[PDB]
Amino acid sequence: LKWPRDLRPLAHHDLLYMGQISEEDRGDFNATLRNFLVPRVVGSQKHREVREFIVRSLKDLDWDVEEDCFDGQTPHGIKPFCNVIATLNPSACHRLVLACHYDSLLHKEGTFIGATDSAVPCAQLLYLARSLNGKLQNQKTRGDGLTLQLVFFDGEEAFERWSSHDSLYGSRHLAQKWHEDRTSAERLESCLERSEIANQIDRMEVMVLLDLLGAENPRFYSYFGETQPVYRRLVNIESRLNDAGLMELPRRRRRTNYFSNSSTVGFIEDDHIPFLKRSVPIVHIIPSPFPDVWHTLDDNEQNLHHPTISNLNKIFKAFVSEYLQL
Ligand SMILES: [K+]
Ligand SMILES: [K+]
Repeated sequence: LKWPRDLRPLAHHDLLYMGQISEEDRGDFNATLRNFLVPRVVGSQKHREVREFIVRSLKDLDWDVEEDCFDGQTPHGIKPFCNVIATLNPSACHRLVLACHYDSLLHKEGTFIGATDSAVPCAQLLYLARSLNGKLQNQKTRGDGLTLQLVFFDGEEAFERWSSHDSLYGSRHLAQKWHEDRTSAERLESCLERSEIANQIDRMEVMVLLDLLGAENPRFYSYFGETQPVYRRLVNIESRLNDAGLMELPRRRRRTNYFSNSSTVGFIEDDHIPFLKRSVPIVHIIPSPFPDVWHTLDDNEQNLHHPTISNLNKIFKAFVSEYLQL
Protein backbone atom coordinates (compact mmCIF):
# COMPACT_ATOMS: atom_id res chain seq x y z
CA LEU A 1 0.00 0.00 0.00
CA LYS A 2 1.27 3.47 -0.89
CA TRP A 3 1.92 6.21 1.70
CA PRO A 4 -1.27 8.26 2.38
CA ARG A 5 0.51 11.53 1.61
CA ASP A 6 2.23 12.10 -1.74
CA LEU A 7 5.89 12.80 -0.96
CA ARG A 8 7.21 15.62 -3.17
CA PRO A 9 11.03 15.58 -3.61
CA LEU A 10 12.83 18.57 -2.07
CA ALA A 11 13.85 21.17 -4.66
CA HIS A 12 17.58 21.56 -5.16
CA HIS A 13 17.46 25.13 -3.80
CA ASP A 14 15.89 23.92 -0.56
CA LEU A 15 18.23 20.93 -0.26
CA LEU A 16 21.28 23.22 -0.55
CA TYR A 17 19.87 25.62 2.05
CA MET A 18 18.97 22.86 4.53
CA GLY A 19 22.43 21.36 3.99
CA GLN A 20 24.22 24.57 4.96
CA ILE A 21 25.61 24.99 8.45
CA SER A 22 26.67 28.50 9.44
CA GLU A 23 28.94 29.40 12.37
CA GLU A 24 25.90 30.85 14.17
CA ASP A 25 23.94 27.64 13.39
CA ARG A 26 26.64 25.51 15.06
CA GLY A 27 26.79 27.95 17.97
CA ASP A 28 23.02 27.98 18.42
CA PHE A 29 22.85 24.19 18.43
CA ASN A 30 25.70 23.90 20.93
CA ALA A 31 24.12 26.51 23.23
CA THR A 32 20.88 24.50 23.10
CA LEU A 33 22.73 21.22 23.77
CA ARG A 34 24.54 22.63 26.81
CA ASN A 35 21.18 22.88 28.62
CA PHE A 36 20.72 19.10 28.30
CA LEU A 37 24.24 17.96 29.22
CA VAL A 38 23.35 17.56 32.90
CA PRO A 39 22.01 14.59 34.87
CA ARG A 40 18.23 14.43 34.30
CA VAL A 41 17.02 11.75 36.73
CA VAL A 42 13.26 11.34 37.18
CA GLY A 43 11.89 13.66 39.87
CA SER A 44 15.11 15.66 40.33
CA GLN A 45 15.56 19.44 40.24
CA LYS A 46 17.78 19.40 37.15
CA HIS A 47 15.16 17.22 35.39
CA ARG A 48 12.52 19.87 36.24
CA GLU A 49 14.83 22.63 34.95
CA VAL A 50 15.32 20.75 31.68
CA ARG A 51 11.55 20.32 31.28
CA GLU A 52 11.02 24.03 31.99
CA PHE A 53 13.67 24.89 29.38
CA ILE A 54 11.95 22.72 26.76
CA VAL A 55 8.55 24.25 27.53
CA ARG A 56 9.76 27.87 27.54
CA SER A 57 11.81 27.39 24.34
CA LEU A 58 8.75 26.15 22.44
CA LYS A 59 6.26 28.57 23.99
CA ASP A 60 8.64 31.35 22.89
CA LEU A 61 8.22 30.04 19.32
CA ASP A 62 4.41 30.29 19.68
CA TRP A 63 3.88 26.52 19.76
CA ASP A 64 1.08 25.00 21.82
CA VAL A 65 2.77 23.21 24.71
CA GLU A 66 1.12 20.62 26.97
CA GLU A 67 2.77 19.17 30.06
CA ASP A 68 1.31 15.67 30.50
CA CYS A 69 2.09 14.93 34.12
CA PHE A 70 1.14 11.90 36.25
CA ASP A 71 2.40 9.68 39.06
CA GLY A 72 3.28 6.03 38.43
CA GLN A 73 4.46 3.07 40.50
CA THR A 74 8.02 1.92 39.89
CA PRO A 75 10.43 -0.53 41.59
CA HIS A 76 11.68 2.55 43.48
CA GLY A 77 8.19 3.51 44.68
CA ILE A 78 5.82 6.16 43.39
CA LYS A 79 7.41 8.60 40.93
CA PRO A 80 6.25 11.78 39.18
CA PHE A 81 6.51 11.90 35.38
CA CYS A 82 5.82 14.63 32.87
CA ASN A 83 5.76 14.23 29.11
CA VAL A 84 6.08 17.42 27.04
CA ILE A 85 4.02 17.66 23.85
CA ALA A 86 4.55 20.66 21.60
CA THR A 87 2.27 21.16 18.60
CA LEU A 88 2.81 23.82 15.93
CA ASN A 89 -0.83 23.91 14.82
CA PRO A 90 -3.16 22.08 17.28
CA SER A 91 -6.11 22.24 14.83
CA ALA A 92 -4.38 20.44 11.95
CA CYS A 93 -5.78 16.93 11.57
CA HIS A 94 -2.48 15.13 10.99
CA ARG A 95 0.86 15.37 12.76
CA LEU A 96 4.35 14.54 11.68
CA VAL A 97 5.59 13.54 15.15
CA LEU A 98 9.26 13.76 16.09
CA ALA A 99 10.11 12.30 19.49
CA CYS A 100 12.80 11.45 22.04
CA HIS A 101 13.10 10.98 25.81
CA TYR A 102 14.44 13.64 28.18
CA ASP A 103 14.95 11.61 31.37
CA SER A 104 18.38 10.11 32.03
CA LEU A 105 19.19 6.68 33.45
CA LEU A 106 19.73 6.39 37.19
CA HIS A 107 23.03 4.56 36.86
CA LYS A 108 24.26 2.15 39.54
CA GLU A 109 27.88 3.39 39.21
CA GLY A 110 27.19 7.10 39.65
CA THR A 111 26.57 10.36 37.77
CA PHE A 112 25.30 9.65 34.25
CA ILE A 113 24.89 12.35 31.60
CA GLY A 114 23.32 10.28 28.80
CA ALA A 115 24.78 12.56 26.15
CA THR A 116 23.57 10.37 23.26
CA ASP A 117 20.76 8.99 25.39
CA SER A 118 19.10 11.32 24.69
CA ALA A 119 20.53 14.78 25.32
CA VAL A 120 21.58 15.14 21.67
CA PRO A 121 18.15 14.07 20.29
CA CYS A 122 16.46 16.53 22.69
CA ALA A 123 18.69 19.34 21.47
CA GLN A 124 18.11 18.29 17.85
CA LEU A 125 14.32 18.61 18.20
CA LEU A 126 14.59 22.09 19.72
CA TYR A 127 17.18 23.07 17.11
CA LEU A 128 14.80 21.99 14.35
CA ALA A 129 11.99 24.09 15.84
CA ARG A 130 14.28 27.13 16.19
CA SER A 131 16.18 26.92 12.90
CA LEU A 132 13.03 26.22 10.85
CA ASN A 133 10.77 28.62 12.77
CA GLY A 134 10.09 31.11 9.96
CA LYS A 135 9.29 28.34 7.50
CA LEU A 136 7.18 26.43 10.02
CA GLN A 137 5.12 29.52 10.90
CA ASN A 138 4.52 30.03 7.19
CA GLN A 139 3.49 26.40 6.72
CA LYS A 140 0.97 26.68 9.59
CA THR A 141 -1.04 29.28 7.63
CA ARG A 142 -1.74 26.94 4.69
CA GLY A 143 -4.75 25.08 6.10
CA ASP A 144 -3.37 21.87 4.60
CA GLY A 145 -4.26 19.61 7.58
CA LEU A 146 -0.66 18.71 8.43
CA THR A 147 1.52 20.02 11.25
CA LEU A 148 4.67 19.27 13.25
CA GLN A 149 4.48 17.82 16.75
CA LEU A 150 7.40 17.28 19.13
CA VAL A 151 7.14 14.82 22.00
CA PHE A 152 9.70 14.72 24.80
CA PHE A 153 8.89 11.55 26.75
CA ASP A 154 9.60 11.21 30.44
CA GLY A 155 10.42 7.93 32.15
CA GLU A 156 11.75 5.98 29.18
CA GLU A 157 14.48 4.37 31.29
CA ALA A 158 14.01 1.41 33.64
CA PHE A 159 14.70 2.02 37.34
CA GLU A 160 15.97 -1.57 37.71
CA ARG A 161 15.97 -4.45 35.18
CA TRP A 162 14.13 -3.45 31.99
CA SER A 163 10.69 -5.06 31.80
CA SER A 164 7.19 -4.37 30.48
CA HIS A 165 6.34 -2.82 33.86
CA ASP A 166 9.67 -1.04 34.43
CA SER A 167 10.40 1.14 31.38
CA LEU A 168 8.53 3.42 28.98
CA TYR A 169 6.47 5.08 31.73
CA GLY A 170 5.78 8.30 29.82
CA SER A 171 5.15 6.66 26.45
CA ARG A 172 2.83 3.95 27.82
CA HIS A 173 0.87 6.66 29.64
CA LEU A 174 0.61 9.03 26.66
CA ALA A 175 -0.29 6.30 24.16
CA GLN A 176 -3.15 5.10 26.38
CA LYS A 177 -4.31 8.68 27.06
CA TRP A 178 -4.48 9.53 23.35
CA HIS A 179 -6.02 6.18 22.40
CA GLU A 180 -8.87 6.72 24.88
CA ASP A 181 -9.44 10.36 23.86
CA ARG A 182 -12.11 10.05 21.15
CA THR A 183 -12.43 12.39 18.16
CA SER A 184 -13.45 12.44 14.47
CA ALA A 185 -12.47 14.06 11.15
CA GLU A 186 -15.53 16.36 11.40
CA ARG A 187 -13.94 17.96 14.48
CA LEU A 188 -10.52 18.51 12.87
CA GLU A 189 -8.94 20.71 10.19
CA SER A 190 -8.47 19.25 6.69
CA CYS A 191 -8.05 15.49 7.25
CA LEU A 192 -6.99 13.41 4.23
CA GLU A 193 -10.04 12.04 2.36
CA ARG A 194 -9.85 8.36 3.37
CA SER A 195 -8.73 8.97 6.98
CA GLU A 196 -9.98 6.72 9.75
CA ILE A 197 -9.90 9.03 12.77
CA ALA A 198 -11.54 7.67 15.93
CA ASN A 199 -9.15 9.01 18.60
CA GLN A 200 -6.10 11.25 19.09
CA ILE A 201 -3.57 8.51 18.35
CA ASP A 202 -4.98 8.22 14.80
CA ARG A 203 -3.79 11.81 14.19
CA MET A 204 -0.15 10.74 14.52
CA GLU A 205 0.63 10.30 10.82
CA VAL A 206 4.08 8.87 11.51
CA MET A 207 6.24 8.94 14.62
CA VAL A 208 9.93 9.49 13.98
CA LEU A 209 11.70 8.52 17.21
CA LEU A 210 15.32 9.66 17.68
CA ASP A 211 17.47 7.81 20.23
CA LEU A 212 21.17 7.20 20.97
CA LEU A 213 22.41 9.85 18.55
CA GLY A 214 25.69 11.72 18.69
CA ALA A 215 28.37 9.05 18.34
CA GLU A 216 30.50 8.72 15.19
CA ASN A 217 29.31 6.63 12.22
CA PRO A 218 25.84 5.44 13.32
CA ARG A 219 24.16 2.74 11.25
CA PHE A 220 20.41 2.99 10.69
CA TYR A 221 18.10 0.49 8.99
CA SER A 222 14.42 0.46 8.11
CA TYR A 223 13.00 -1.35 11.15
CA PHE A 224 9.39 -1.26 9.84
CA GLY A 225 8.21 -2.17 6.36
CA GLU A 226 5.13 -0.02 6.98
CA THR A 227 7.22 3.17 6.90
CA GLN A 228 9.65 2.15 4.14
CA PRO A 229 8.35 5.04 1.93
CA VAL A 230 9.25 7.56 4.66
CA TYR A 231 12.53 5.87 5.59
CA ARG A 232 13.64 5.89 1.95
CA ARG A 233 13.38 9.69 1.98
CA LEU A 234 16.08 9.77 4.67
CA VAL A 235 18.26 7.54 2.48
CA ASN A 236 17.64 9.81 -0.53
CA ILE A 237 18.28 13.05 1.36
CA GLU A 238 21.56 11.67 2.73
CA SER A 239 22.63 10.62 -0.78
CA ARG A 240 21.77 14.05 -2.20
CA LEU A 241 23.67 15.89 0.56
CA ASN A 242 26.73 13.72 -0.13
CA ASP A 243 26.48 14.28 -3.91
CA ALA A 244 26.42 18.05 -3.25
CA GLY A 245 29.48 17.79 -0.98
CA LEU A 246 27.57 19.09 2.05
CA MET A 247 28.55 16.39 4.55
CA GLU A 248 31.45 16.82 6.93
CA LEU A 249 33.97 14.04 6.36
CA PRO A 250 37.54 13.83 7.76
CA ARG A 251 39.09 13.37 4.31
CA ARG A 252 38.16 14.33 0.75
CA ARG A 253 36.30 11.77 -1.42
CA ARG A 254 34.30 10.01 1.27
CA ARG A 255 30.54 9.67 1.81
CA THR A 256 28.41 9.17 4.88
CA ASN A 257 26.40 5.94 4.88
CA TYR A 258 24.25 6.32 7.97
CA PHE A 259 20.92 5.28 6.47
CA SER A 260 21.36 1.79 5.02
CA ASN A 261 19.05 0.95 2.16
CA SER A 262 18.19 -2.35 3.81
CA SER A 263 16.07 -3.69 6.63
CA THR A 264 17.53 -5.60 9.56
CA VAL A 265 16.70 -8.33 12.04
CA GLY A 266 16.66 -6.32 15.24
CA PHE A 267 14.07 -5.97 17.98
CA ILE A 268 14.58 -2.79 19.99
CA GLU A 269 12.30 -1.75 22.84
CA ASP A 270 11.82 2.03 23.08
CA ASP A 271 9.13 4.73 23.35
CA HIS A 272 7.61 3.77 20.00
CA ILE A 273 6.32 0.42 21.29
CA PRO A 274 3.06 1.60 22.94
CA PHE A 275 2.26 3.58 19.77
CA LEU A 276 3.27 0.76 17.41
CA LYS A 277 0.85 -1.53 19.29
CA ARG A 278 -1.90 1.03 18.52
CA SER A 279 -1.10 1.11 14.78
CA VAL A 280 0.95 4.32 14.68
CA PRO A 281 3.52 4.06 11.84
CA ILE A 282 7.06 4.26 13.25
CA VAL A 283 10.42 5.35 11.86
CA HIS A 284 12.97 4.46 14.55
CA ILE A 285 16.14 6.52 14.14
CA ILE A 286 18.35 4.56 16.51
CA PRO A 287 21.73 3.05 15.59
CA SER A 288 22.42 -0.67 15.38
CA PRO A 289 24.81 -1.45 16.96
CA PHE A 290 24.22 0.90 19.89
CA PRO A 291 27.10 3.33 20.57
CA ASP A 292 29.94 1.72 22.55
CA VAL A 293 29.25 4.22 25.38
CA TRP A 294 25.64 2.96 25.82
CA HIS A 295 24.62 2.96 29.50
CA THR A 296 28.17 3.63 30.66
CA LEU A 297 29.44 6.69 32.52
CA ASP A 298 31.37 7.43 29.31
CA ASP A 299 28.16 8.53 27.55
CA ASN A 300 29.24 12.12 28.09
CA GLU A 301 29.86 15.39 26.24
CA GLN A 302 33.43 14.73 25.16
CA ASN A 303 32.53 11.39 23.51
CA LEU A 304 30.09 13.12 21.17
CA HIS A 305 31.18 13.46 17.55
CA HIS A 306 30.26 16.93 16.37
CA PRO A 307 30.73 16.45 12.61
CA THR A 308 28.29 13.50 12.80
CA ILE A 309 25.78 15.61 14.76
CA SER A 310 26.07 18.37 12.14
CA ASN A 311 25.51 15.83 9.35
CA LEU A 312 22.43 14.43 11.11
CA ASN A 313 21.07 17.94 11.65
CA LYS A 314 21.31 18.54 7.90
CA ILE A 315 19.46 15.31 7.12
CA PHE A 316 16.76 16.03 9.72
CA LYS A 317 16.24 19.64 8.60
CA ALA A 318 15.98 18.52 4.97
CA PHE A 319 13.61 15.70 5.97
CA VAL A 320 11.20 17.95 7.89
CA SER A 321 11.41 20.48 5.02
CA GLU A 322 10.56 17.78 2.49
CA TYR A 323 7.73 16.20 4.48
CA LEU A 324 6.05 19.51 5.31
CA GLN A 325 7.01 21.10 1.97
CA LEU A 326 8.62 24.04 3.80
K1 LIG B 1 17.81 31.41 -1.29
K1 LIG C 1 18.97 4.38 27.76
